Amino acid sequence: MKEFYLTVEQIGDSIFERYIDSNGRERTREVEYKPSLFAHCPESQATKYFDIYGKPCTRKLFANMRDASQWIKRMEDIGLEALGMDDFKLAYLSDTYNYEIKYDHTKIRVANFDIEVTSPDGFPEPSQAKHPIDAITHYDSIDDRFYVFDLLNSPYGNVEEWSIEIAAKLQEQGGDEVPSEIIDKIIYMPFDNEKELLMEYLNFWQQKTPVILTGWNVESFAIPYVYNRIKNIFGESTAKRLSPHRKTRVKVIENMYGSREIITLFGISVLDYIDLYKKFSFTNQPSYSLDYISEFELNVGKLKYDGPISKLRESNHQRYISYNIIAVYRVLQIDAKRQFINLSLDMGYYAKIQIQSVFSPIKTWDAIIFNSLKEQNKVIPQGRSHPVQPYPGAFVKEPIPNRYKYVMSFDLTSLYPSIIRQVNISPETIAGTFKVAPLHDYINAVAERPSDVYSCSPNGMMYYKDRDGVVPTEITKVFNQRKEHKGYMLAAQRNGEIIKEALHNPNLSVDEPLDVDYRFDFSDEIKEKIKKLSAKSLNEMLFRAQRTEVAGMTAQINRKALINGLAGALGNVWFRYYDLRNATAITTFGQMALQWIERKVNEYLNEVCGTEGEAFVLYGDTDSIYVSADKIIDKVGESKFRDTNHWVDFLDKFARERMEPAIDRGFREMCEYMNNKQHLMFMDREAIAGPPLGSKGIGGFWTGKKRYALNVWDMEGTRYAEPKLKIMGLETQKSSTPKAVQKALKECIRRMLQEGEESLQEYFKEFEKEFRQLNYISIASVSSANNIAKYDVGGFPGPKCPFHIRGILTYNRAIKGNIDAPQVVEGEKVYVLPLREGNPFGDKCIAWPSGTEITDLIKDDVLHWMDYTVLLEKTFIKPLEGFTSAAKLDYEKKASLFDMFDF
DNA sequence: CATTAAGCAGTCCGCG
DNA sequence: GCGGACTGCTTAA
Ligand SMILES: Nc1ccn([C@H]2C[C@H](O)[C@@H](COP(=O)(O)OP(=O)(O)OP(=O)(O)O)O2)c(=O)n1
Ligand SMILES: [Ca+2]
Ligand SMILES: [Ca+2]
Ligand SMILES: [Ca+2]
Ligand SMILES: [Ca+2]
Ligand SMILES: [Ca+2]
Repeated sequence: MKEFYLTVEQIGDSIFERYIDSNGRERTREVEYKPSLFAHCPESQATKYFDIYGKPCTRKLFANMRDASQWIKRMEDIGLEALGMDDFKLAYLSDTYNYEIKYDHTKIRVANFDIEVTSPDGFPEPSQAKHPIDAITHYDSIDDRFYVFDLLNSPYGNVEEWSIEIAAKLQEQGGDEVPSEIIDKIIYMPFDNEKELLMEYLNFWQQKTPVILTGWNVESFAIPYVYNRIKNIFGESTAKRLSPHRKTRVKVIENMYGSREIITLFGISVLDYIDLYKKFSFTNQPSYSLDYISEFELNVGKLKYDGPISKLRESNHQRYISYNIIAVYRVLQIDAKRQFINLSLDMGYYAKIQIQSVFSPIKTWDAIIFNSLKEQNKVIPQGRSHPVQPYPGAFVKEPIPNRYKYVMSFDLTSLYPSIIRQVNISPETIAGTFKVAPLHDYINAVAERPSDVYSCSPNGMMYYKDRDGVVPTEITKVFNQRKEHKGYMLAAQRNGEIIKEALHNPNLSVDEPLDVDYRFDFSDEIKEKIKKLSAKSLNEMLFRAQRTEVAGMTAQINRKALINGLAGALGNVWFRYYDLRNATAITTFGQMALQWIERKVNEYLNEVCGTEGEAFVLYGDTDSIYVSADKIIDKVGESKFRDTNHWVDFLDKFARERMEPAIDRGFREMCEYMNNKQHLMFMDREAIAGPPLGSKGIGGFWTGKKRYALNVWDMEGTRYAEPKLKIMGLETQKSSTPKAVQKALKECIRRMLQEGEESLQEYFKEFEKEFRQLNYISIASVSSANNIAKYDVGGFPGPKCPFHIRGILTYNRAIKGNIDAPQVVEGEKVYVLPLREGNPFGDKCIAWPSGTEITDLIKDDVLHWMDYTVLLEKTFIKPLEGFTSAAKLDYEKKASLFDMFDF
């Protein structure tokens, strides 16, 4: 097999590398790496090295990495560019692995762990580590085993061994319900004292040294706690045994009333699953507790126990250990679904970076571009300092706030990367400039053609047409990868709807799920067999189709985020290829493209409808347009349609056969206008929206920019079994909105769009009447808690104190002196409730850590003093008023002359 | 070591 | 009692 790296570090003049050899064995080596950098030389000097602009360079080979670094400083002082890769471990990886890395994940040790620490005096701070570590569960991906380290004797209580037999039993029979499929994979190790537990854990660690280290909050809790605890008991150099190279770096962050730290373990790549989830999931959650995320991702119930966590070990050690084990398994279950570790490995090896560098689009692209240029013997430019400077982005049309009955949307494929490729935007492809006209002159095709020689953007930039740029070249590679996975995702999505259709008439038989590949559209023969399957088989097939869709989503959406990241990186001062000429060449082209095609679509539809001057395009944002299809439906006549699916089919055909070719013609003309390298402005129909035929539903509405709702029947070629609400920007979509309120507002919208005014009024009336019965957490608002200290004046609110921050200070005063009440952590999220006048908290609101029950001592008073009237008005009534006024609809029946009668 | 556009909630201030 | 300027937060893209 081909060799591949596991980890790489620079430590002084040494590169320390862990890797897999040609026999598939894990190895380590220390290399006194000899780096090269480059300097511009005169043309007369023959050389094989040229910078990206074609200027000759001389190679400077250094005896060590420090010498190379000192030379960079001298060059800076002289005032001359020092070219080449200055991150030497990236150069080392590039020299060592001068081919496309093919990696085998089964050879990569992936460790998932978590620890328990009993603390009778508040949160056990990792930097102090003053309490015993009383449980560790460490899953090893190579052994496929959960290694469980259990402390039986502690200053906080002596306990009996954990029972695997009780652990497996149902909770309803007094067991812990540890999942049956991991029971045989548990290796249990009790210890009489913490010192022997910790010594054994370190010996184990040496035997099974993580390459990838993950888990839930391991970077901020588990790692620094273990490191500091071991340091306190055995000394710092024993703690350094957690690094395979015995080197660590301690990072102390001052928070005025916090003071915590992160430990860098050299030779390990830490991928905290919380950070992976936040980067790759495209969610914004009201809480990041493992309970909440597991419930969201897996539909599993909360891990229930009686009393505080500080008393759980002494009162129920059995459950304490089982829950430590289950918590580790839950992360593995989330990853089996989301596949973020897989993604990280794919991206890291593709770029040739430390795996943890996948968090950084700048580092990722720097490496990709460096490796690409190095293949051609090209030399990369020195990174330079740049002042931060705002620049313009995308265009968003102001919509007329209204109901919109029939809507079809159209969207440009991968817009910014497509613009890069179409125009040929790269640092080395710049050909010059032209004199700009106002943007509207390009939009309306009245401005002089910029160039008949070069490829242009309406920002004034010209690019060569006849040569390749490294940015377009490398962005295309990832774009093509992305395209493949999105195809798999959409096929799985379509396959899912086929299964949902068939679940309407399940067969009464004993059968099995069909062994199929969900990444490809089912054949007719498969569809025939599906229509004869049982409900059991269908529901299992749907699970597999959806899991396939999620895997496709992870792979495609994050490759999209990477390539969009490159367009954005051009606008970040720390990017080696930072250049606002290129960053704005993209955004300005985008603005032109959207507004050009708005004009073209309006022109085309007036033409085919036999009219003039009517506005068909009602809205657009960045790369999408929304077309009112009312006149298209009316031109045929609504009574001609047999059912909803009939008009949906009609509009689908209209978009594909008539509109899309006109859109294509429009964009090909624009490409010619700008004299672009290649036409890549591909705008396809996205959504088809409207009310069910014969209903009083309004179909859709806009309240303003980035705020709308649509009743969608078909999305990007997926014909839904049941209509799906597409809601953007409205409170239903916001993590700050109370859970039960999101639910109620969504039903209000559903009724508006699908059923009409009277249906809405009936729901509103019910919700208002039952509002006070909802669980307090379900009706609490949520906010992030930043700069708490700034507004903290002796426990009371300082000037301009935000509402949520005021709530936190109220809470802090209420829990003062109580050592067991959970503290609000700076930067994390809080539930927020308004409080009625005269409450014993002495302020208008309270806030507490999100994803938790408010502490028992103050919970009673919160429930008693909650201001339901304020809560309903602020979170529910006021947003609903926005929706209904825009839609020209009432959520409550207006008084009228008819009120004089007895109906 | 490291993208912009834009809506809504809330504070402060003005307001015979 | 509301608007206008301004901060904070959180979306859409
Ligand atoms: N983080 C982001 C998100 C978006 N955009 C810009 C670039 C995108 O090309 C454009 C439109 O984003 P979309 O969500 O419409 O997705 P794309 O057009 O990129 O991809 P596709 O439509 O193929 O999914 O907005 C950006 O610069 N940075
Ligand atoms: Ca725990
Ligand atoms: Ca599309
Ligand atoms: Ca798009
Ligand atoms: Ca059937
Ligand atoms: Ca879009």
